[PDB]
Amino acid sequence: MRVTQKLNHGWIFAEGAADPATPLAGETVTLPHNAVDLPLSYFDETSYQRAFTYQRVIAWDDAWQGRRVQLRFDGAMADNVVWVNGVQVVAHPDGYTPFVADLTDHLRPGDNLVTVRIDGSENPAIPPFGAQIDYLTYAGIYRDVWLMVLPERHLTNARILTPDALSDAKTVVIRPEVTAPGPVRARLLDGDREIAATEGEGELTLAGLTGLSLWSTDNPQLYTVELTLPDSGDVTTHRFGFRTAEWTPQGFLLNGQPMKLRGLNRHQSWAHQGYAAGRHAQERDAEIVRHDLCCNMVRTSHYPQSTWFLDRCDEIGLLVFEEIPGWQHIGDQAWQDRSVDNVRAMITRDWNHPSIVIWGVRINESPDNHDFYVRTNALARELDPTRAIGGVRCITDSEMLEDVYTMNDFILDESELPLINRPRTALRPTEEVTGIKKPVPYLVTEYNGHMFPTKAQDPELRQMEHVIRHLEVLNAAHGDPAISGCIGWCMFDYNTHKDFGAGDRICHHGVMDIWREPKFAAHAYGSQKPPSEGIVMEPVTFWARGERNIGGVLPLIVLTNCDEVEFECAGVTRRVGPDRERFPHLPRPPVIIDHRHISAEELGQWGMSWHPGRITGWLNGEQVALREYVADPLPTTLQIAPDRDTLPADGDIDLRVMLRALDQVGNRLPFLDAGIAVTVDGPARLIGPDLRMLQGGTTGMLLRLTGDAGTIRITARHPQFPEAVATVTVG
Amino acid sequence: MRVTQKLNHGWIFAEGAADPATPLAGETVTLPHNAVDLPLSYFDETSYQRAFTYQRVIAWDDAWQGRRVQLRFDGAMADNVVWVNGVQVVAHPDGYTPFVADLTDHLRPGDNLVTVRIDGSENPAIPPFGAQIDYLTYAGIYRDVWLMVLPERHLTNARILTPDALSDAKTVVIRPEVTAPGPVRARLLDGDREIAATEGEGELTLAGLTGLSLWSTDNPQLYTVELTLPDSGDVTTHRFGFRTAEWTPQGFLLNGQPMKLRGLNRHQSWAHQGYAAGRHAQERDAEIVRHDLCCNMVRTSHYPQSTWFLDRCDEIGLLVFEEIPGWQHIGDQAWQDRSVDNVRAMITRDWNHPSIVIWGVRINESPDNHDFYVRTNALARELDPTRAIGGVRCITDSEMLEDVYTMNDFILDESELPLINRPRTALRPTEEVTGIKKPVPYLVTEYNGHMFPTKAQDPELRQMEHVIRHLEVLNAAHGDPAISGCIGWCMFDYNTHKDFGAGDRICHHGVMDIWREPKFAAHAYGSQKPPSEGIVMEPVTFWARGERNIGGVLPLIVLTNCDEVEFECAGVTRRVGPDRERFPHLPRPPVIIDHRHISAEELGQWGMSWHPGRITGWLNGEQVALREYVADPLPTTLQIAPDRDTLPADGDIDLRVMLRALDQVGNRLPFLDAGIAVTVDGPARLIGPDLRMLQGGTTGMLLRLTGDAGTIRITARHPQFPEAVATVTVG
Ligand SMILES: OC[C@H]1O[C@@H](O)[C@H](O)[C@@H](O)[C@H]1O
Ligand SMILES: OC[C@H]1O[C@@H](O)[C@H](O)[C@@H](O)[C@H]1O
Ligand SMILES: OC[C@H]1O[C@H](O)[C@H](O)[C@@H](O)[C@@H]1O
Ligand SMILES: [Cl-]
Ligand SMILES: [Cl-]
Ligand SMILES: [Cl-]
Ligand SMILES: [Cl-]
Repeated sequence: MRVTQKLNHGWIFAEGAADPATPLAGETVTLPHNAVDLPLSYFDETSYQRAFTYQRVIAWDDAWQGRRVQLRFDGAMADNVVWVNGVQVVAHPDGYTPFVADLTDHLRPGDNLVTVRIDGSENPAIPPFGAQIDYLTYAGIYRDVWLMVLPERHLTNARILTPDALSDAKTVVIRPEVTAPGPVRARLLDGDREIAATEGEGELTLAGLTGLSLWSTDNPQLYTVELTLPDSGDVTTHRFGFRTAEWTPQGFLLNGQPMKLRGLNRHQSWAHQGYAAGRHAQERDAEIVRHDLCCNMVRTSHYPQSTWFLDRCDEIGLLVFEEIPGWQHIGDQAWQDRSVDNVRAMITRDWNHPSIVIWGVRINESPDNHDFYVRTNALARELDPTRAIGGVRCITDSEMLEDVYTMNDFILDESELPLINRPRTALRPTEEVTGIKKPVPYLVTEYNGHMFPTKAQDPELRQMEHVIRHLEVLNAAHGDPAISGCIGWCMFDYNTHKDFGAGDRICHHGVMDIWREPKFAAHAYGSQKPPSEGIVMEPVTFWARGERNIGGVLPLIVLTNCDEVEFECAGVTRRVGPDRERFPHLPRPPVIIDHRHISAEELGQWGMSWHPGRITGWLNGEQVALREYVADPLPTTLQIAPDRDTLPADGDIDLRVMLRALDQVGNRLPFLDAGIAVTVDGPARLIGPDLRMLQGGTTGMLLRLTGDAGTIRITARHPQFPEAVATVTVG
Repeated sequence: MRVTQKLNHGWIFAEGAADPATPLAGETVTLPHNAVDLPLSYFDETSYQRAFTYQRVIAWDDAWQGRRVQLRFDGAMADNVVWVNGVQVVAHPDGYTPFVADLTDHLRPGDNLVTVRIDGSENPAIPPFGAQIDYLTYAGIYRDVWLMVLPERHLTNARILTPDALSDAKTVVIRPEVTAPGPVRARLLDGDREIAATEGEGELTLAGLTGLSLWSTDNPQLYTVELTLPDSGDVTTHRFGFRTAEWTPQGFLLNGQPMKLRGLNRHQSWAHQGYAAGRHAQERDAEIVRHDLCCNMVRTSHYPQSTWFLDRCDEIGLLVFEEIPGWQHIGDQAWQDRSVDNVRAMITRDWNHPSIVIWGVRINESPDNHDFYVRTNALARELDPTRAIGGVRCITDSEMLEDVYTMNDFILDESELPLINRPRTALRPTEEVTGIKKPVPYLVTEYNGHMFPTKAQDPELRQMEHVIRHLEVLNAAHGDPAISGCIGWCMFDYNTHKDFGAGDRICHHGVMDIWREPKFAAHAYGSQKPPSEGIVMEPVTFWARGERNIGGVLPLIVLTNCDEVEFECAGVTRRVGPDRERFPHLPRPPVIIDHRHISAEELGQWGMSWHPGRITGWLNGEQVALREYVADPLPTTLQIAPDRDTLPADGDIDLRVMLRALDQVGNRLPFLDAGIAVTVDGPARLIGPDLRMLQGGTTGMLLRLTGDAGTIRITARHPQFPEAVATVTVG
């Protein structure tokens, strides 16, 4: 057979450009690596825009004679090139798509010298460069690498296909790809239970499929296709799922039934480390998206992302939008050629993930460009008749070659501007935008963001308007049948170029911060889930008397699953239901507590003094939830929150750990400006500042495991707080 | 020749209450002192509500026989008592006023023990306690102590009258207060020179003095009176000035010439050390109003303050408004009694400061009290006819027993409450607020604060509004002649109780931070000075792109005293002046730059990249103020600016030292969350911790000098910043 085999241990990293054949000397690392570890805010950002060599050593194996030996690189940013005992074996410019390097014909006995060039700089013949970008690219080898040892005659990709997916007698078709002719053979699998099999050169088929269940956002049922080549014993497997995803102007319909998309954009970027984050860490994002913020769709801003991520979206029933790399700029016809190669490299790679339902074949917010775009549109339409074609824009009146008019609607809010008559309007009617009163399939890919930046620690009062603005929009969409869904700007706070942000190198556009800890808006999104799916009730305050203008906590937003919510404090008491008279169209509108339900006279015409409080949620009058606010919060618990207490002896893993400063009854302390000093022992490295600074009463950190067994042990100290510790076992 | 040694040293401090006879082991400490030293935020505030003790090692002298020995306690909080070798010479409850302890009798050869039981409990019987308060009282003998060996015949007090401040030849009337009837000699003098003398039975007059100066805000001329007793040889100095404060429905009058009053409110709360800070520091605060904020007035909120401050304001041309300790609450007979007693203690102490021009005899913002106030009112006026009187309120139609109707117009912004017609108003028409058909002296004493809170870290848009509102008030006040000027709430943010603030024990109301470092809205008071003193030009922005909703920094505020202002960026260039249309009545309306000066498309030039700017300021064609912002702020200089290079070798002095995280071209990094690891060697302790947090890009500390001489090496470091070292010499 074959032996696909990770090989991320034992790489030599060196700042610069070294003679490729002489044993390189430099620092020793395990992949994924990120060449230039950054601060959190206020940094150079070009620091990384330079040369870097990595190297690896591989001894001949008596076991490999006349078998191929290839390095699959899952990815590396950017302008890449590969050597083998000093001979160049692949140049691959794009820093998002993978590439193979064949070693065979330059391996000699004993150890051999594989060498790798990275130039991490904004090389305008490589997309997405040659102008500004509101996101950072970093550099290094930031994805996996795999030592494959393949037979001569062997198997390089397959497309699995689903004609009449909603037949009770389902159907499966496979197009293998190979290096010579010869019988190809294959096996449908559900767990270890063999469902079917066929045999043949060309398109293998299986039909009349009694007994299988459909992939969905509820039910992510996956199935597997083993492929063998009889005449060399090569074998491979591909997962896929049975599902339909139509974009008819009347709406979007999965598997027949219609479905309004809620959703958020996601970068693959972390603090300090950039894109050097592996299977686990990635697997998280997706999980948080689907569950925490309960979206039925993600979009990959503004490139292809990790296979690991896309795997995960498959496994948890989360829809996807996947876009070629770009950010509003087009270069010359050379670059257009380059750009049209990514389309190929992108779709070919991910034409089997059932999660992906649409493709992005426009550069982000670019002008029209008939002659180019014609190409990309043509190109996927052939590479994949199955998934619908789409692109992104922010002008109205565009040259829709694409199947679905996928716009960014930043109308909220321009009442604000001094020249504007348009009364504050959340989204536009579809034909203002589309330039055709002919109905067409229509989605909104981003909104808000730079329109209303909102920092972790921004005033109680601001973070209200912030949340409300996410509601106003979600409520716009769900109302209009014309609009298939929405997708807000954005999932978390990212590092950017100097050109954007608060000039701190941060766009503060998340609903969670950069650690994936949620700011108040997270429970607009997270709160549209059903109670069956989990029970949600956050009030949107810190229960501070004179934190707001004037003071008190009214009006009060409670974000929730529940019929009703109880205000209880100072002797005063009210039940209140969700505010349809302001948010008809939301699945789970939130509760507003108002003059309507209370006056300042009931609390008692500002009878000075501040009293603790108590909120409860209700579900067919069964007291489901309860959140308490002390009137005088003192530091009590210095929380230490690893996502997991247990992990395997795995080097790849990046462990996210959160930290909170909590008052008596549990709530976070939102304004303690301070730094938590921390230690970490046993088989992780911390990544970043040993001193960690709170924002919103909170921060987090990742711990790049060393791959060896042990217990990891973690202090966190601050002279207001009893001395905190936590541990997890490794192996 | 009296001996008046000054003995804040050699003291002993402990928690709880010993028998006042015997030895007491507690640490060798110095005064001013705070009993239990607090965090900057989120702490107990009941921490200091226990008994403590101060005992002293005092020696007899052969030098002292037939000569009264007396410790003078200049101020201490609270419920304070004295014992000499276990016998009790004085009770005083009230922790803002001075009180005397006569040991004389209770003395023996060798070493006599002196004790002080003090307790920081909010005793309901004791003004200022009862119920709630928006400030902390702390504990500690936070002020001075003096030892005084007196002749048995002696001068306890005197009062300096000044009829005809204005006449070309000037009287000085003197009314010494002496233990025994008998002769008293009075030499007026100019710091060095004589001017006249007089001996006297009874009342001492110095009529006819030609060629002396009026004391005014413009120029502070002081003169000292010197009192001898020939009988006992007792000697004391009293200092005063030659002024006239007329208050009239027409307006406030100083030496006849009219004056729109303009000022802010003030606490002795320091961060960490509470009330306990030394002369030098007390002075610096009087200094930072008058000189930086060009403020002609200050309100000692809410109690009497250090004579070290009150001296300072006589010295530097800063009028004063002082009042009895208190906060809305009114006690039983006992406590009201304690108050008229507190009026008495206050006037008697400060009847000779020219700076002071008005007495707050009403408990701050109480509801009216016929029986109780007619008392304080009537009382004060019998103690002091020379000056006028008001008492602070927030309620209308009020029993005006006072000379001046002192009002807290927080009208702005009340319409933000939904149950409100009234369209936005900065100040109420006097007519309505008094409910007195006749016009009467009106002064606005507080405004803003809790109406619009603003952390120093808070975002541009909020900051511009802070500023806006501050300006809006000042304008109105200058605009209406029935209003005799006004006073902003407040100078700096002050530590506080659980019923008030952001939950963190701060009320974020200062136009400066708690370290007397300016927020943007400090330059609204700063830019009212005539250029001919100094030149101020301060834009309001951080010059980051995505910081404000949408982006850019238009419209822009520049706060100035200049004919013109020239804005420059990416080849757009414009002269702009005072927006006088928006603030007709102001002295230095500021420059605003908006759509009327730079159009929509004219921004089109800029493309998508972000650009350096330069704001130049002008004065009669000459170019005065330049201000450079760049677009890619990096960590450049971590600044350490002490108040002073060179100093006295002096135990009392508390040196303020500021810190600043700075970019290339001068500017601060407003959203740079990081602690600065500090260290101090040289002859002084550091008040607060090693690690100080950059709030708003800045952060402050205070070093208490030891009394030793020499070289204070202070060090800041942080890893994004070049390590920095600053010195200050001591002698
Ligand atoms: O709201 C800010 C956003 O604007 C979008 O149009 C762009 O694609 C994003 O990366 C980000 O710049
Ligand atoms: O509500 C709290 C604040 O506002 C004023 O009404 C009061 O006089 C101030 O002392 C301050 O404490
Ligand atoms: O025990 C805590 C709670 O008890 C009481 O029910 C009070 O009404 C509530 O405000 C308080 O927080
Ligand atoms: Cl079959
Ligand atoms: Cl129409
Ligand atoms: Cl009486
Ligand atoms: Cl005087």
